[PDB]
Amino acid sequence: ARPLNVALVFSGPAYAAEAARLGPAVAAAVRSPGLDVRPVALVLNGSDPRSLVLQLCDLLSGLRVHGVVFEDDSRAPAVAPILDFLSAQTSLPIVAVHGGAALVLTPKEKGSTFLQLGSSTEQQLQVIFEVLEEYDWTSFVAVTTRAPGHRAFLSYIEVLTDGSLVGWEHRGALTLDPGAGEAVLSAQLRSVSAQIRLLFCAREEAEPVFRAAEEAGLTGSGYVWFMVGPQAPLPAGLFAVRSAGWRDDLARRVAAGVAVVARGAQALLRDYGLGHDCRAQNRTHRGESLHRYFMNITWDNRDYSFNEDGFLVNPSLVVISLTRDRTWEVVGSWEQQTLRLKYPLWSRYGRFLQPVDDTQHLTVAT
Amino acid sequence: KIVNIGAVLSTRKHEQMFREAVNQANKRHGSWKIQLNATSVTHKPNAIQMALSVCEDLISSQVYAILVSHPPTPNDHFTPTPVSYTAGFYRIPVLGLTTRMSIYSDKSIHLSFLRTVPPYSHQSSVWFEMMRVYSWNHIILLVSDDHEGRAAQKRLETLLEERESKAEKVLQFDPGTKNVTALLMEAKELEARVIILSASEDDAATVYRAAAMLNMTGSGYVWLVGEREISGNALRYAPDGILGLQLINGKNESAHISDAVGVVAQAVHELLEKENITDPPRGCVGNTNIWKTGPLFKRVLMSSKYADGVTGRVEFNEDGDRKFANYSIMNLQNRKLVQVGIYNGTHVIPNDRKIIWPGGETEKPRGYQMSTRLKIVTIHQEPFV
Repeated sequence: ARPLNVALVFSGPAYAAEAARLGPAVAAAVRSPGLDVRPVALVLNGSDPRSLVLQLCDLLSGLRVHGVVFEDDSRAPAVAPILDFLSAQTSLPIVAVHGGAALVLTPKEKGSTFLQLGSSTEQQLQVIFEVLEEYDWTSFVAVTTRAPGHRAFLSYIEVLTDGSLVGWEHRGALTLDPGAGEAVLSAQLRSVSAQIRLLFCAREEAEPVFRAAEEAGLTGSGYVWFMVGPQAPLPAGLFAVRSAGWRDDLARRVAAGVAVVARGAQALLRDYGLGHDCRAQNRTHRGESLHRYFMNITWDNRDYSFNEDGFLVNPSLVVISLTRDRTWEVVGSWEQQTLRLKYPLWSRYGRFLQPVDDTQHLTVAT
Repeated sequence: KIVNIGAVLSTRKHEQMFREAVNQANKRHGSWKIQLNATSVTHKPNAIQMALSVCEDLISSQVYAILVSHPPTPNDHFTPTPVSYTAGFYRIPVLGLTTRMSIYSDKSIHLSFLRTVPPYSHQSSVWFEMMRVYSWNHIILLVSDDHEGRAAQKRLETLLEERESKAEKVLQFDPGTKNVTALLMEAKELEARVIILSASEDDAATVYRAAAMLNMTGSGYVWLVGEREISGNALRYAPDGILGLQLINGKNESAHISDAVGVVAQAVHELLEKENITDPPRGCVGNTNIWKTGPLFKRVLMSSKYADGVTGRVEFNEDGDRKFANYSIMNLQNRKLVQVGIYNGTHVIPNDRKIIWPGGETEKPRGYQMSTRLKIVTIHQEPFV
């Protein structure tokens, strides 16, 4: 019956109204032997680089927080790295469920135990080919921008394509500079003729790219866009990949976040019967034993595993479908490293990416 | 328009020359509506309240670019980490005066960062050219299990594929270990006799301790080494005739701060020539958004090409690492160090001084040793075998 005062911090006016409501739900959801669940509700101010360390250590000081779950309703992942630094000195685990874990930050600092609930870049390029394997789409191109991390994007796709019995063919690598000009962007985009394209650009960098495609002619008829990367001018023909908890309940999302920090450490009590060193010195000890401790996590019919840096090693997730009425439809599922589709199809049929060549297709009887 | 040039330095006296450098900027140029001011803050010997000082003082003073400095500790990742986080994620460029460690070149973290000194990973760039000219077609790598070591190992291998070479065999250590004698047996049977090290003082301690024990420092052995362990605690049992490397102005804060001021002195004139020139945020709490001019400020920043300062020829480009630096090659004789090699940035320029090889030999050796015995494979075929 070791006490554990888990802390909950939220940013945004939306969670202020429901801060008290999440109390009974989170406390009742998690129940482990010999452990006490005492959630505490807190509200943060702003979502930006700010003097969070002024109050985050202040609340940590004098309280046995043990583990705190980070939540934020912001798309920009500019708060995790600054929160990562304060995690290194305190040697305590912080997990982000929504917003905070927008992107995988690797490699991390020495001794960091900060973990995320998200999808790695490589893991987003392995389900994109799995569904593509059973739906032909042999022809594809790669389009990259000036956004950082583009080097890994080209390297990752090349490794998977080579050494395969299918024998994928590549139509070169396309590089575009949004800051150069509209004439340059359109000419390069239309240089290669293909209805299937791969794009990599920042969330705010996408809009200049879509404008070039509108005047390049690669928006109408049937064209495919794979919105893989960080995150009115939205022509149809876009696809992407996200996590399974794309539309999970707010109460259950926090429950999943609080489960790993609390239940994962219950195995330590099986061995024998902590990290409150902020505003204190002369102690560094070790901070790497935590990673191997937090390996066995399984809930809500899902498998959760983390590596040394920390992200979804077994990312049970789903693939979003084509967006037509500004809605995030989902059509593909991936569990136990096995592909599964709800709309099986052969070649190109009605209402599902009809062929781009009406005068170059034949139906042959034999 | 008030223009503030922030910086974080060590020691009160060093900050005094910062005022002198910024003072000359106003007079050296014909700027009329631009005024430069210097902000001085000392290093806080703890990371928790380190972020409080930069937020409350430097950020609130709307500085234009920040200069960092080496911490008083001999080797710690303490000073440059917090400074590149708070202001770094406001898209405020940070200038690295003494930043040399190879982690801060990823752009996944530390989105905005500029270095006035080439990092340690770039040492492998001149190793290959010196290796190629002096024959040396067979080598062995001894790199420890560190992220910095991986970058150095990758650079050597990523350029050696032109000549179709796999760099023979590569051994990986565990940092902090004290006895690696047993694993050195795999470094004895190979034909090559050229050993390349890239590690820290602690790692190189055990390597140089057992090197003389296993008769590895005698004739016919040549050691190529990293700059960290040439000077330091590893000098106790360093083998003679070591062909090392060093960088000029490696600990000259006064020279580097002058060059950093000169680069931005012309840059600030270029910024006040375009449209939508939104000022960097005022205060640390009031603004909660990324300010308008992002890569445009950096794009002109990594475009300077002039000839000023002692080092001269600054061409900050790509990830933000200096190109064609001035390197030196030295030798160890009777526990005394003398420099014999001079690098001008394009090719190695030797000297008339004798380059005595390890073990007290003069003739130039090669990384090759014939294998006297041969193991032979055969199969059962009736007429032949």
